[PDB]
Amino acid sequence: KRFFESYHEVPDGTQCHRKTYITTALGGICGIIGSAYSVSLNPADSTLEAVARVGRYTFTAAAIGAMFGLTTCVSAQVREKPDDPLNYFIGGCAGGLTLGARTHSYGTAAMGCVYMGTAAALFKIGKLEGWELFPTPKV
Amino acid sequence: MNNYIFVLSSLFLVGCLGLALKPSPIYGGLGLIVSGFVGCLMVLGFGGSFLGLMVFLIYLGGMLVVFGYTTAMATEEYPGSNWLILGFLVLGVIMEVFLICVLNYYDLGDGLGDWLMYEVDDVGVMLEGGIGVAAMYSCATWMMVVAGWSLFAGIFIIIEITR
Amino acid sequence: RMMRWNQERRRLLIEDLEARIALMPLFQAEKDRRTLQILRENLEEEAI
Amino acid sequence: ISAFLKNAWAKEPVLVVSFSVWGLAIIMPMISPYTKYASMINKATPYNYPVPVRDDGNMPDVPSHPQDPLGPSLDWLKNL
Amino acid sequence: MNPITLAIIYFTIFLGPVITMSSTNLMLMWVGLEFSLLAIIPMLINKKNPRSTEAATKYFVTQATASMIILLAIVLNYKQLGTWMFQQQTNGLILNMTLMALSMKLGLAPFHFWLPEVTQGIPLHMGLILLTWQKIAPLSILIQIYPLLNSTIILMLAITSIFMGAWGGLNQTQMRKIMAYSSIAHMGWMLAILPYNPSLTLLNLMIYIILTAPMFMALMLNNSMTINSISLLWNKTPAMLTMISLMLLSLGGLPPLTGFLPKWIIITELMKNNCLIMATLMAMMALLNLFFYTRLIYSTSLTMFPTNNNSKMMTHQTKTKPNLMFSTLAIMSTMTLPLAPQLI
Amino acid sequence: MNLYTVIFINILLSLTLILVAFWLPQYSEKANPLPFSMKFFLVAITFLLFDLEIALLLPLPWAIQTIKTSTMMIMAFILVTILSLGLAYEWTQKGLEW
Amino acid sequence: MPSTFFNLTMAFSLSLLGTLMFRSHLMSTLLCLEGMVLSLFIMTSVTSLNSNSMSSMPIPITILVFAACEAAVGLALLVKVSNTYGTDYVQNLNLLQ
Amino acid sequence: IVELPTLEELKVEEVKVSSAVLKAAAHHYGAQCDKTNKEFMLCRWEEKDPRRCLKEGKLVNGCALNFFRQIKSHCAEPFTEYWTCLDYSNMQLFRHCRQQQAKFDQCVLDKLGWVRPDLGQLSKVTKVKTDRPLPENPYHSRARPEPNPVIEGDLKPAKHGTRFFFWTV
Amino acid sequence: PFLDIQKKLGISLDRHFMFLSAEQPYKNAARCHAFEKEWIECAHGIGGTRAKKECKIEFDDFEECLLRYKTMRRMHDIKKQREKLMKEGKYTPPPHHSGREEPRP
Amino acid sequence: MFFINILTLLVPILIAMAFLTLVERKILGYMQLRKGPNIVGPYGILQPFADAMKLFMKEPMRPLTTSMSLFIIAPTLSLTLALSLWVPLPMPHPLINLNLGILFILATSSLSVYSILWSGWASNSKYSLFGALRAVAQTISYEVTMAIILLSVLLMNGSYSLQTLITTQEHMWLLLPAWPMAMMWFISTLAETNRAPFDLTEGESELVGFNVEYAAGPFALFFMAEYTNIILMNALTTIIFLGPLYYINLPELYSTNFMMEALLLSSTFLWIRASYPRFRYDQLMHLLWKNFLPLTLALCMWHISLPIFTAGVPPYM
Ligand SMILES: CCCCCCCCCCCCCCCCCC(=O)OC[C@H](COP(=O)(O)OCCN)OC(=O)CCCCCCCCCCCCCCCCC
Repeated sequence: KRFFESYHEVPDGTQCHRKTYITTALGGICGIIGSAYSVSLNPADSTLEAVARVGRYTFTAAAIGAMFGLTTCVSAQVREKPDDPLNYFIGGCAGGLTLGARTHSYGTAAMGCVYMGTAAALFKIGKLEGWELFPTPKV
Repeated sequence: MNNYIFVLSSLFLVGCLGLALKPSPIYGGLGLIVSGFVGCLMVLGFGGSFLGLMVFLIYLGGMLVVFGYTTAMATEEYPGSNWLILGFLVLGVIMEVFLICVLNYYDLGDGLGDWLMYEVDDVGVMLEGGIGVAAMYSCATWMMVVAGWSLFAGIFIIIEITR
Repeated sequence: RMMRWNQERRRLLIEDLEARIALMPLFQAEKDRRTLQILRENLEEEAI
Repeated sequence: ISAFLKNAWAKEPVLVVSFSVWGLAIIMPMISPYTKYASMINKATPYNYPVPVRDDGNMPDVPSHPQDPLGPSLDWLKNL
Repeated sequence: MNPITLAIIYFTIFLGPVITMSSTNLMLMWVGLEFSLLAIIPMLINKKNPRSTEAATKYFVTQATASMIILLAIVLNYKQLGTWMFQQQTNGLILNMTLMALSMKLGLAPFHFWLPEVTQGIPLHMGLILLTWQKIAPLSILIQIYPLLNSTIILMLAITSIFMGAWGGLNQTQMRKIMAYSSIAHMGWMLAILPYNPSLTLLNLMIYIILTAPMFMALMLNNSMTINSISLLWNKTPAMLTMISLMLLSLGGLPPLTGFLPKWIIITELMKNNCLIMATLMAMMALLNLFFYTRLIYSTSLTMFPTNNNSKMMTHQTKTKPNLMFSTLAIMSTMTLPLAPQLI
Repeated sequence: MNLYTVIFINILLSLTLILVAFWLPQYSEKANPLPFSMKFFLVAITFLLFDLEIALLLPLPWAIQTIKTSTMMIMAFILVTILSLGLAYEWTQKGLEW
Repeated sequence: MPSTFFNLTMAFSLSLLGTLMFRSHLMSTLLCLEGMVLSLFIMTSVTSLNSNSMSSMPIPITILVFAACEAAVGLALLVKVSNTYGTDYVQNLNLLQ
Repeated sequence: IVELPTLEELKVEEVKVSSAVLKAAAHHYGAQCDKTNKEFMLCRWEEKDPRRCLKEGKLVNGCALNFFRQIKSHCAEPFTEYWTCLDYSNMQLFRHCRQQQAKFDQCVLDKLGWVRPDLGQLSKVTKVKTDRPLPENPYHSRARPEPNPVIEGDLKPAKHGTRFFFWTV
Repeated sequence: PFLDIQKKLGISLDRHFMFLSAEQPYKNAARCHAFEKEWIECAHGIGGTRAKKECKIEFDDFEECLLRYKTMRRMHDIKKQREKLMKEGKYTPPPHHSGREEPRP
Repeated sequence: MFFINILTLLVPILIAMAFLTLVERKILGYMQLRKGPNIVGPYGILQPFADAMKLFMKEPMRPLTTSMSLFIIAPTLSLTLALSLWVPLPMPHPLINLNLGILFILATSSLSVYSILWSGWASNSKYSLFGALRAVAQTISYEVTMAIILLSVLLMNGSYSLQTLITTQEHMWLLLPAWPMAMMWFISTLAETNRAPFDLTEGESELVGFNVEYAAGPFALFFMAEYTNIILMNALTTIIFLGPLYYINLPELYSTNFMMEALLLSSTFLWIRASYPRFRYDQLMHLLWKNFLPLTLALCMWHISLPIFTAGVPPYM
């Protein structure tokens, strides 16, 4: 776990390799979990068919992970501004686009871009403003 | 031996792995009846003569037997060869050894030492299970009443379901 | 005859248990100094 | 009611006994001269050791010695 | 049911939650849960229709394994602390088990599959008990142990439930299952504030009970398990159309009605505790719940669906009345909001 | 131990006697050789709900010697009775009847 | 004990995996379900016995008494199912979809 | 190092006679050698440590050997015939060797002036006076924490009323 | 608990037997009866939030009266040491291991 | 010399059982006015060796059984337990001393049920499955009446130790305090052997029972285990109800008088076989569920009071 966290430790826009690798893993992990629920429920017809679906979901998710990581890191590199929700949005923007392609739908890319990017941007803001998620009870 | 309990514990896991591969309804009943025998033995190891025998008396022949009974009446359609299951089961027999092995090298360990009967009065009586179970009638008489209602309303629950 | 007899088995137990009461001191004394002789003697084998 | 018991004693002569001894055993303890002793004969048994209390001189009853006239003397359990 | 059996069962279904709540020895809390499991199964199969046996056999297996997991937590604690009850020291995994298990008996989040299906095959009446007098027991166990449970998991089960409940409800047209889905959702809010302010869980429950109990006795007054069936309410009994309208919008969070308070104070407590991430997402999809509530509103009240000719025959005959509880629980529920300060 | 030896010897004797049985001897269709007994199942769980009954009645031998003897008596009688009333309901239910 | 207590716990998890991965006959499940109660009964009895905690021995049995009835209910549902379908396969229990 | 007495210290002449003879001469061992045995217990239950009452322990291991030493000179032969039958049983019951008992009791009623106790005269809790200072803080209990302080006073209607949302209450 | 019908009614059907130091039958104290006492008379009047930091000495001890694991690590280590030395004969089975040494009452 | 004990504990019961096969054929005979075996030996003393040395030589035909594993584990379970319930038997000196002895005898006795279940199920046949289900019903139903008789009686000797029953009987037989228990015990020992007026299983006129598909060895064992606990459940009555003499000295007298009463109770079952038409399966149950079980539960309640009001609570140990 010390791993994933590393993504945040190094300043954004720097060491994109690590960023892309980490982001790709998270997506892939989600892919596995997502495929699992998708196979446990709404099962397949043959073991192979399901192994394929696991692969499909895993790769698609890994891809959205990569492009998000790559775009955000590079956008920051090229733009030279490390702290900017916009970097992430461009990244989320891209991530959605990959999802759209994998699903072969321009429309999905639309919602995907907006919704996904917005979400990622909010993550950046969240980190920048020190928003706390799942907080301990401090009442 | 000193590994009097471990070995047994290992057999208990084997029987549970057999029930877990969900073998034919009655072939596995045997499996339970086996690990119930095994669990009966371990408790005896620690001095729980009563508590132990109790299991051999109620879950073994009372609950389990009734279970298979019903299997015969239904769900013993006896339409995967359990032998395939035995094949897998054999895999687990040693696959569990793998799980233990990692911690085996990691090592408590070296069988089982004084990891049983931690403290026993080298003098004295009345120290024996069944004195504790008989607290149902002195100082723990609420567990006794609620168990009653379980069995008592059990009658009424079963018939109502059956009807 | 089961009234009058099982009463006696009680009175024999009291006779038999009070014997045990008189010898807790000797045993508990031996048991203290014995186990208190094991682990100085094991403290040594660990330390000596 | 009293002559209904007469066929239930001729035919069905089992449940009669089972509801005549089920109960008899609930009234024998409440009405017997000797039921007091069961919680007393069972209270005298010294299974564990009687720990002696330190003397202060403020305790007259506590029998100093096992053979003092004082203390729980059961000349009852004997010839109960 | 031989009225004697009815008594024994009903007593158990009622001694079941009560032992749980009263006792502190967890064991005694477990058997309280066990009784409830045994008592509910007979009533579930009263019609003994083929759907029913399916319902009970699912409810029972889901309930039984969860009961066994709760017992394992108590058994493990017994060895990590001699006590028969969770304490500050309790291993975190020990408590998480209890959360998952108890979240299965209550049917929250990723274990929300059994409830909609058992709510579909049981009568409307036993539906209420299965939804509201069987949630009191497990929740009691959680509320007691709140200081020790994890804020992260609860929140995830909370948010998930809200979403699953909402999304599930949108598609459903069977009423029994629309309610099952709502209960999953409301149950979610309840478990969200447990780690922070248990006292509010007990409000978000009562209000749910004071809202759902009138709503179901409404569904059964005409025994309609279909929206199409409840839509012809205007012909069968016109008066309940007004309150059915407000109670369902009350079940969702719309502001003038009593239903806003539970969501409002839960949001106030979560923001007080800084979960302005979590609270926001919950409130937003909470709005999805009202969409399916209002879609039903449309069919039952705001628009008059066409009825069959035989409906005139049922009008003729005097309609067996709805118990008084409906009224007292419809009003105390649709409009108590002006009295919120004292409720909390 | 001794108990182990015995129970184990008792097994070996059993096995040998079937060993000899299948080997001493050393086709023809010689080998060639149902509805639910709801009554039976009932009888079976009647026995389960009663065997557990015994398991809660076995402490009597060690509870008779409890100080609160009056309490034991009371606690027991209720158990035996509530279980008899159950059987009795079965009787009326005719579940006992075969 | 610490070593053994593990085996029993994994026995309960192996029994857990069993009841959470059905396959055909239900009677198998209920049977598995019982495998847990045995593992819980054994573990409760074991620790109570090596803690010399006699005040708690009541529990090891209360666990069994409640578990037995629990199973009684479970089997009556099972008999009810192979009376309505006569094959007791978890497979046909899908009308509620 | 946890204090553990020197083995040399623990050395004490010992009883070394099988359980049977102890069971025979026990009821007289409760009459005699009681002040020296109860004070051990009174240390043992008060001072919960076998590393502190070893003093009175050596006394118990002493008075007992005294008890028998008299019996060995006085009235030894009838004592040998007593436990020699009593040890034949599998639980060493007095119920069998009942004739050997009076023959040893009259031999010891006359000589040494001992009288065997009545039935219930070893189950009473005698009060033994001793000098061992009371073992305070037994269990070596580290000082306890203080109770949370107590807010004090009397209730006064709440300030400005329920401070809810615009409910002027 | 959630509804304290027990304290109110004064009955104690469920409290008398919740900890190892509760009344054990025939007054046969369990293992650790000493500690748990010391760890609950400490945390009495002090709520949990403060029964978890300052009353940590008594739980750290009671967590080792019952688990008794730190001991294992000691003993297990000791065991290994003996083994290595013994293999090179550095250490010899003690007189105790040789038996005798005057096993006494 | 512990092994000398087993060798002198199992040989003298497999050699006794063998001559119960004989004695169950002669005593039944002379009641039927027909001499039993007279020829192979002097007076039939050498007949069981013949069909012992004969059955084992007949083909143990595994007849298309579903599972040998069971077909060959059931018959062994039986003789394994039956010859084990003898290990804790309370002679003046029992092979092994077992507190919880009477429970041991109860528990092990129960396991036997499986033999019926397993054997019936494995051997694929209507008769086999039919008989088994019906047979165990009986066996199980009679355990619940045995246990209580067993429990009730315990309150009187006050422990689960067989070896104390002898002391409790140091001056009287428990037959006189509890003849009602001893009646229902006799039927619960006579009908839990699937024996006597009660042979529903192995119904021969109606059912051809479970052991039907068994032959040669597999059968012999099942049989050997019905006559080696035809002597137990009479040997217990000669311990629990009929208390022979026990003197610290002369420790044989007990065994000798144990003989004299165990043969009667083993010869009393033989009058039954030759005297009573078989109960019908429904009646057997109604004998236990609606007649014996009621009386048994009430008398159990009576015996928990008798100690308290007579202040006769027996001495633990
Ligand atoms: C905060 C404000 C919240 C909103 C308040 C205003 C909306 C109230 C809720 C209305 C919800 C239902 C809307 C649709 C109703 C349809 C009614 C209908 O179809 O008519 C039949 C119905 C029953 O008929 P029946 O009375 O039996 O006799 C006539 C038979 N045809 O006829 C009837 O039902 C008659 C009785 C209807 C109920 C009367 C309610 C009057 C309006 C209440 C306003 C309250 C304002 C509070 C302001 C608070 C400010 C702080």
